[PDB]
Amino acid sequence: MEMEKEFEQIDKSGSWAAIYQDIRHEASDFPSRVAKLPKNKNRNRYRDVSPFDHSRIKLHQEDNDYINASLIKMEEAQRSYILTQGPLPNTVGHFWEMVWEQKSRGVVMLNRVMEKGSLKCAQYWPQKEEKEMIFEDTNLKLTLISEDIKSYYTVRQLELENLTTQETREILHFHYTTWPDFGVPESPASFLNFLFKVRESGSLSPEHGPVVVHCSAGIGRSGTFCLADTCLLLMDKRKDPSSVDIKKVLLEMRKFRMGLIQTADQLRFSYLAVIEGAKFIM
Ligand SMILES: N#Cc1ccccc1O
Repeated sequence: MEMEKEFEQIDKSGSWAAIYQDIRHEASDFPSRVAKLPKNKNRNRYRDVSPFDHSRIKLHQEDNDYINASLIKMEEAQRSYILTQGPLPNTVGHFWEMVWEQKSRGVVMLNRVMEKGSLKCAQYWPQKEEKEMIFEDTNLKLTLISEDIKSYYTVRQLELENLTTQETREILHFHYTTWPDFGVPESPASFLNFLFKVRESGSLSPEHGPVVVHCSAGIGRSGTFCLADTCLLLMDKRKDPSSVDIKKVLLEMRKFRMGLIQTADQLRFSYLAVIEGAKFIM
């Protein structure tokens, strides 16, 4: 079925919490023993969101190598993502240790710091060129280089060094800042437009490590961007274009990290995105 015609029967037919619920239950439920250790209890932002043991990104340190993050491998498409939670006041050093270690080129941030009146993460990047940040624990220095503020998003170029060692990698931060507090945007053109910006950066490509992607829990909004991204990929590459099924793809991503796409408002939005992006894919 050509998604567009089933977007119709579904929206015509009044049923998303219908299909959302069908996705939920059929999803995978793996083990996450590392994340519940007592010793790791402050490192988690939420009680119900943790990384599965099998797909977790492991920090290369003698002490504690736990971070609440997960590696998402989409095989056919040939894309891997690092999904995660918004860093916490105390896990900011671990956040940047894992960008260093996995060799990523990009962080894609889909929320703001204070959303709905609360803090959804620590402000983990420098606000000024002149006042750099040092993560004494992980022995890393971070410095803002340049910074472009647009209407719908903000782009930043930063430098990550190993204090301990003298290596410098440049990092690009794509920040989505105009996602309303409640729901999902009324059009997907802005979202598609930011995605593409990220695709142009080198930030999602094979000669690099996987991009780190995050919101406040790392599941809802992050699941959306990724899902759109992987799907456009597949239509792009197949001999067979409406032979791309969002749901089966979503369920595959879901093999790696729990609860991606938190609401039915966001599934549906997912489908729009995708369809609208599949007119360029010309
Ligand atoms: N890409 C991709 C993908 C989606 C669903 C099932 C298997 C795959 O390799």
